[PDB]
Amino acid sequence: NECLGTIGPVTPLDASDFALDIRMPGVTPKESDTYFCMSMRLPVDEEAFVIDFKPRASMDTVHHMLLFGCNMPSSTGSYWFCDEGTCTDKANILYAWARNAPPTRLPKGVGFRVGGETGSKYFVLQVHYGDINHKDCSGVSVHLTRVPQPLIAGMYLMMSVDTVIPPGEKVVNADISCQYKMYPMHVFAYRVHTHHLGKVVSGYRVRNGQWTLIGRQNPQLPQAFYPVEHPVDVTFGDILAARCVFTGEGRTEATHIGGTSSDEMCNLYIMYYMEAKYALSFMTCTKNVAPDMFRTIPAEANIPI
Ligand SMILES: [Cu+2]
Ligand SMILES: [Cu+2]
Ligand SMILES: [Cu+2]
Repeated sequence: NECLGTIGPVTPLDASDFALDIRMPGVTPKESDTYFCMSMRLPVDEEAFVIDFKPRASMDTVHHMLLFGCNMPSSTGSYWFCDEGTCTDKANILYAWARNAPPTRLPKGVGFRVGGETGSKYFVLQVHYGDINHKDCSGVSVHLTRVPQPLIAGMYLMMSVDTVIPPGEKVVNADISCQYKMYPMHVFAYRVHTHHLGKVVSGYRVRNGQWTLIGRQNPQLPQAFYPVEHPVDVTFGDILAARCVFTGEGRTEATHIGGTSSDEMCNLYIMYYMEAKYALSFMTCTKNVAPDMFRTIPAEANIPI
């Protein structure tokens, strides 16, 4: 989308709502596959709710975009190569826009809580320029409101930390599992993330030994937030389990979890909503509490998609 210029990034939408445009400050990538980041402090200190996102992407060059909420962006600059990092503190993903997989809207009545005393103070935008003098102001327009939402969006991130993929190894599974101990959450979307060695990624809710699919996807396909086939509640006592299937074929050395292309990642982002009075905005699982449970994981978790 065009650079904003004189009107600025804040557009009043009504007395209690406004649109905040988070855009690259006229950048001009010089290499293929460049990742740029920029941040914006929220204009209001009090709590607000993010209830909608509208992509403003230059269809030709922009491969994908991600928007995070955090309190300490990696750089205080105008923009930077994200290899410097997205946030120093924990970055809370709010939205993903991938070129060949249009995003799905948030369910009405659902909003992410930001600002205030405990919410994110900054938005951090990451734009991935794939195919490239002209300045690009691609980004996202966020719809914010002061009106408390009845349902609060949050994120349950399942991620491996210890995976080691031996060179040439045929199959390597990275399993993650935690017991859920909060009020109930309803999963409505999910996103998988792996680098080049990932074949398939699947997440499940396990209740009384029974496995319910949350999402299963080939991480090589656009890493968008895809809608869940059917809303899945997860309640106190349930166990969340995820498995990423990797291969070492093609590598001459071992691959471990890390930030570079030569490293791997096994991440499953589970986006959910919770009743406002019970809601917590984020949870993470980097452990594998029920290792043997995977002896009963659906076969689909190992068959590519
Ligand atoms: Cu991309
Ligand atoms: Cu339900
Ligand atoms: Cu990664």
